[PDB]
Amino acid sequence: ISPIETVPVKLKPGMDGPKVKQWPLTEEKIKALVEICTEMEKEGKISKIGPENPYNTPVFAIKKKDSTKWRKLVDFRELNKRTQDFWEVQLGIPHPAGLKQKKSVTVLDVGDAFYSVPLDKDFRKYTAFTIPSINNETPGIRYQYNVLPMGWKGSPAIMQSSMTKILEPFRKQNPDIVIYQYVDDLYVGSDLEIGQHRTKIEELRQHLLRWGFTTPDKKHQKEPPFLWMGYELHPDKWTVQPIVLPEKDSWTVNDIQKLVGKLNWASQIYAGIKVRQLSKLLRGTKALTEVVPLTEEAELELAENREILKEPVHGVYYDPSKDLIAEIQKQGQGQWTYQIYQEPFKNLKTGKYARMKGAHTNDVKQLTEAVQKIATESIVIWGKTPKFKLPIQKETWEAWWTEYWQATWIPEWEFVNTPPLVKLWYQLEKEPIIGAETFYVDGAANRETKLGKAGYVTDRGRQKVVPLTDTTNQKTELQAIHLALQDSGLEVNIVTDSQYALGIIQAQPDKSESELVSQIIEQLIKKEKVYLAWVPAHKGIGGNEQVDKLVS
Amino acid sequence: IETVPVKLKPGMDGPKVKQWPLTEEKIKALVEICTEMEKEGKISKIGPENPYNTPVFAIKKKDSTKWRKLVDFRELNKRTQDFWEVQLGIPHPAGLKQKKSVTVLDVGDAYFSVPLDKDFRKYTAFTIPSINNETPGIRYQYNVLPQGWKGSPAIFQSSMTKILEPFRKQNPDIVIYQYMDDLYVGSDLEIGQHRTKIEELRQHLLRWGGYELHPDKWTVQPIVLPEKDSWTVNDIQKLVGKLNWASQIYAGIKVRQLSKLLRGTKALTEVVPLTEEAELELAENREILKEPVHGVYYDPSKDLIAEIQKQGQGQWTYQIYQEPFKNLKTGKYARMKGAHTNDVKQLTEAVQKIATESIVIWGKTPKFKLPIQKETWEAWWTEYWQATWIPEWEFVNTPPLVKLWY
DNA sequence: TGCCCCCCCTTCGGTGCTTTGCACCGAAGGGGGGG
Ligand SMILES: OC[C@H]1O[C@@](CO)(O[C@H]2O[C@H](CO)[C@@H](O)[C@H](O)[C@H]2O)[C@@H](O)[C@@H]1O
Repeated sequence: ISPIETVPVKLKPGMDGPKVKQWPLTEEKIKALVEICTEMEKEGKISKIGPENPYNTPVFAIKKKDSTKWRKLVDFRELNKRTQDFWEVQLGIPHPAGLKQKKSVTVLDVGDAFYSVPLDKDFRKYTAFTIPSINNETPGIRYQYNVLPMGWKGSPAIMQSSMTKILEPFRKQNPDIVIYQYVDDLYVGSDLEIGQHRTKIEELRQHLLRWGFTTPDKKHQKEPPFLWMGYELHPDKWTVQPIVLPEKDSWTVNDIQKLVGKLNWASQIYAGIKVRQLSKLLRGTKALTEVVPLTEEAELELAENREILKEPVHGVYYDPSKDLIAEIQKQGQGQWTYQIYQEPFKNLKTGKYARMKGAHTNDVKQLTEAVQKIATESIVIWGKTPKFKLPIQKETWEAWWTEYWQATWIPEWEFVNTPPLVKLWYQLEKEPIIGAETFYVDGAANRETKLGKAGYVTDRGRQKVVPLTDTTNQKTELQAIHLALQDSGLEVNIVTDSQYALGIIQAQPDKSESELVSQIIEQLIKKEKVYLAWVPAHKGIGGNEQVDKLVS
Repeated sequence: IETVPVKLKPGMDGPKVKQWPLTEEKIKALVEICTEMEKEGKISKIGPENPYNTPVFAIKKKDSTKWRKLVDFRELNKRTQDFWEVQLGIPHPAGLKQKKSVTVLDVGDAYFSVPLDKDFRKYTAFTIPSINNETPGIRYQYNVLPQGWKGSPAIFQSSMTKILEPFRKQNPDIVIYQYMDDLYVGSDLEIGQHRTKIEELRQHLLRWGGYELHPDKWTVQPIVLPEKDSWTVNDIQKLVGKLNWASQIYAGIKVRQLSKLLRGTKALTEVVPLTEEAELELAENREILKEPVHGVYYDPSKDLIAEIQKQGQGQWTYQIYQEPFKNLKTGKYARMKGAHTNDVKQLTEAVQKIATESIVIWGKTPKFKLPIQKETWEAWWTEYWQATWIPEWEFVNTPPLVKLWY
């Protein structure tokens, strides 16, 4: 137990402590919980209480490991709901690509970090639990915590912030010693030669012990490779601890969920990982035990991933005297993969971006989002933004930010010829086309009936009306544009009265969750020239009036 | 000194907003700034048992290379009790918008000499991040009137008027308006002379304990019709739909004469000759468009709204209103950076200029409707912010159905 | 039969529009990883 001052905590206003009865348990668990708590009582982590304390939270018994030694955990779900909110100070996860090369490295853990931090004295009575007796022979043995319980909502933050306050004197005294503190795990690097470095280490251990934090020897790593945060720290490079993917004859939804999660974890260092086709399997499913047959595309993607994973890979460490460089490749179906490096073929890390934001988008927008994801990740890890290498031409980007009405930007980037390139798949003419037919399109739906029509008239005297079933207003308007593109030549002028349809199409999308919009896109890509114009409806205007006419 | 008792508005809790990532140079500056205010007792280290948080970052103004800490108290200010209800409030003076020049002074540090209600401090918590999450976040809360908090100009009102009094009755026709942590001070003297009344005002405040605007050049952009010798069906269609939109704003705008020249199913490129009755409609509409709209008056009890459109070639149109289509001001902001290659920087600068004009004119900033994706804005805007205040904003995706303002 | 954090992918439900469905966005469901 630390002599650090306790952090005052409160229940939420209006609420009392938990009063949850003890779910009965085996005479065996009963006696192991007796064993566990007599040793905690002699260490002062808990103390006996009686019936005058009215609170309770169930104590259940768990096998600690393969050895069969019993482990006690307390189900503070109910007390957690009644305890005040906290502001968590763990803002993120350190990444080994953010580390600089060091001469001397040490990895230490503190032992029973939680059970070494005292708990606010006035709050302890709410952590009361009861060990029951077989068949109610006795009332049972009640205890309460004097230290941070595992399973209480506030324990991780109070242990973390207590550790920060204890490390702070030592950190200020030695600014040339890097201490990464994650919960009870400490990485300590320096450029002092191992003799002076190990002096400072046991000095640090002694500081911790005066404040009640042991550092057991079995957790004191003195030699590379170091096991840290799921990685392996060698002097020149780093490593993920081995990734084992599920292998199944028959896959459940849950199996697939576990597979995608492993592949996303692997994607931080293994370039080119894809999960679009495997995650498609999760869609529309309705039970975690539902067996899902792999599609053909999913088997191929899994095999592609497995080939990548059998090759060994490593990341390098960060050299602050060189630029950060981020290179992106396009993978298809809205998937992007990236590497971040400082010297060529020496990746600090990798990643993937594959989210579809919006019902309708294009590759240029998604490239801009990938840049934004990488820019944020780079500030988290290295505190700065990388120079970019992108498979898009300057002419392409310039054509995009001059004809798109939203402000958009991407920082310093070099073009790199890495097919497939990102490109605009069509561009609407900014002026009407001489010699091209003019289509006046309209579509209307009856909100109550689900029925509608889409149609057009032209300056060449052509006209057409299609009946539509189970449709909407906005669909008939898209439908009307679909007809005009379908029946027109390579150059066309189209006048619509739907601001909605104009809005989607003028954004030059190249993919959509709408099949109707996807159909319009494939026709736009096949035209030579398209001018698309809006007019207000029901003002008896030009051709728009007669096509509206024709709709009814 | 004894504090002023402060409340949140009924049924509202303190801010609970996550800290966003920060560059190396901004974190270093915040740690330098805050450990020094720790030492001066202006803030105090706290822990996670305080459940409130407000983001913080830093800014370098382009001609002061010191860093300035900026806490984003927008959430806290919205939940804070009105001081106007409690009688403490800063009357906006008209006739600041008519001064030759107006300079902006950052005066937020005057607040650091007044303590804050012991029971309100917990709502002012913020957290400094760390690069690569080497440490957990470091949390502080204020013991004094915080910068950027709307309550600090109000609690400090009594005092600043006493600080300013000799200067203002020794200078009756200067006008001084306090907005948040800023002092907007304008008058008609020559810039060389105007500026040293600034620097004299500077020392007077320093011894008890900026940008250079010109309101007269803030011209309005009215909606304009094109002029040509000849007109196509497409030209007339565009014109008709643009005056039809303008009919929700102005009064007695007609499109029936120009409408029926497009009678029939015509080609877009066919040139339609103007009837003289249609030149009649267009000359008439053209100058209803000329002069401002009758019947539009500012209301102090309702919010200000600002809309912005990217027009291209560095240009940006904007409209400030309170009810839809009743514009108090329409304008056009222009780049001058000389770079010409960064849309996000231009929009961030446009927002600061438009909000500055609203402070000068009406005394408060508008809630902006920004023509940009949320995530593109949040990727970059703090790189270009220079104001000690931050306006409300929201993100819109409205394609141009008209090029109404161009 | 417990806690806290970051990530991705899917699903759901609230909001506002001068809408009647649509697009957006944040929260919560699963998974990965850390302690
Ligand atoms: O950009 C919006 C984004 O910013 C946050 C703070 O991180 O909210 C701020 O901006 C809003 C718009 O003005 C305010 O309403 C809010 O009070 C302010 O904190 C996020 O909450 C929001 O997602």
